[PDB]
Amino acid sequence: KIEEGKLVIWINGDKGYNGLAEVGKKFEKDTGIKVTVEHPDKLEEKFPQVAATGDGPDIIFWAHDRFGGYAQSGLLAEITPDKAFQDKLYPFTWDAVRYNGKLIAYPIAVEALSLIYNKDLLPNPPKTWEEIPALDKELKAKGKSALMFNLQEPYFTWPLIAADGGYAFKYENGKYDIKDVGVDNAGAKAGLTFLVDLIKNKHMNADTDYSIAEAAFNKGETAMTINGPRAWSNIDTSKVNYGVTVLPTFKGQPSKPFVGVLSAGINAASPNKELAKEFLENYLLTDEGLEAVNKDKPLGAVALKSYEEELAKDPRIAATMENAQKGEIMPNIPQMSAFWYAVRTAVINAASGRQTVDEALKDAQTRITK
Repeated sequence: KIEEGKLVIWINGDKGYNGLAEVGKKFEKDTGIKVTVEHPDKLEEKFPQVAATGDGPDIIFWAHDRFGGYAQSGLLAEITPDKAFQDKLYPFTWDAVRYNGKLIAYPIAVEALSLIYNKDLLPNPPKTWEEIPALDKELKAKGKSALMFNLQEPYFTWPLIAADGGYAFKYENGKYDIKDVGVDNAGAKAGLTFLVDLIKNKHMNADTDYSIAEAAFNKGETAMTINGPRAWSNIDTSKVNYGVTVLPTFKGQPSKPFVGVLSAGINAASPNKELAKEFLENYLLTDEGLEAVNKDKPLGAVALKSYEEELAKDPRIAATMENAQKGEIMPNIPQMSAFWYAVRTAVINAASGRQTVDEALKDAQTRITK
């Protein structure tokens, strides 16, 4: 049983938890209510256990995609922001915190993949995927390659596959039609057929993983990479002069990266739901609140329009948000585990020719909708 007249908050150890504690001390100064911030190991696994017995934290911070399953077991309270508050955040971020109609969390930060490029090797980054093969040949003439990124995970290759028509599950009004999957349509086939060609024409190597591509870009061996906010700190140490920009189009259509939204949810068993709404809406989700956390550990792009416009003076964060607005919000439904598994196999079997593109995608679609 959770204690009343108090706030306990769980956030991961790699986020700005000391900044969040500073926002809490301010709350404690205005109300007399104490806020305890903790960052337990494996908290996304521990929460469902302790919350099942009416225990755990009052507020939990995690990416939005774990929240659909918490909500399925009734572990999260429905939230009640008015339209005025809702209008202070980007509209698309609210779509990440709906579970079958209900708002079940507050959107905090937004994360998406971007095209990262070496400004010394590349004056102007390519605007389309179609011109990367010719560009790769030019650079190969000087002993450099055009693009290297993790091909092992579907998270990294999906932007291209989804560009001309692919999608995980059809979304409408806060609900995903779990029998409407877009892995086997013409769009996904066009995109996967472009990727395997890059591999057959030797512009890329099928065994390239995250470590390989990061090392090559950071050593200056390749002109581009595809990665997210988490990678920037290591490139900083490398001293490569880099830019971060919108991903290339394919068949004239924007690449569609998966969008992950750091979210804050309220324990349904919490006796302090009003205090929690007050802390989140009026202390944390303000320029001052978001600033205190970001100064401890950068959040990346944020959901709050007002502060985002100030963060976007950094072109790396502005590109992150631009890519996020063109991307695909990651489905928060349990059926996504089937998607990740099937799509990973499909891409790997097609890149190795162990299977055709049409066959590889046909099998994945079947595996996901069965």
